[PDB]
Amino acid sequence: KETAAAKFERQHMDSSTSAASSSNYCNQMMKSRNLTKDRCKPVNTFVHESLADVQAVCSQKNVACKNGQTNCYQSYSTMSITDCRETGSSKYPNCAYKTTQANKHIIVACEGNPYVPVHFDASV
Ligand SMILES: Cc1cn([C@H]2C[C@H](OP(=O)(O)O)[C@@H](CO)O2)c(=O)[nH]c1=O
Repeated sequence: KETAAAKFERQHMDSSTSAASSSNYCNQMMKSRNLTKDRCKPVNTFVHESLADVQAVCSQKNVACKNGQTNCYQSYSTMSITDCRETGSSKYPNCAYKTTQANKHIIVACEGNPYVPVHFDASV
């Protein structure tokens, strides 16, 4: 039902805050973006930049994805991100996440017309 571009937006964009300011950020966000509905998604990164700035990464440095594909792009500049990772104690339906805020380059895979992000590969 969901398009790949829409799924990327839902899972990875949070332009409403400039950074995670709370250890509970990931618990709240993972739930509100419906990433804990049927299982606990083990890892997920939110990006705190405008949608335009993230879409613009598809015209920046072309690099290999972890899987060997060559439609990945690394941002020229660092971006505000929050990594959310399940803790060792987490068990569905009570998903529990560690929140780690950082400023780093992002790497996304791009596809389509318009050519936009569809997968979050990594941050560096
Ligand atoms: C390593 C890493 C993976 N992931 C993601 C990308 C994926 O979802 P997606 O491909 O929908 O963007 C996923 C594995 O399926 O874990 C992050 O969101 N942040 C990370 O730092």
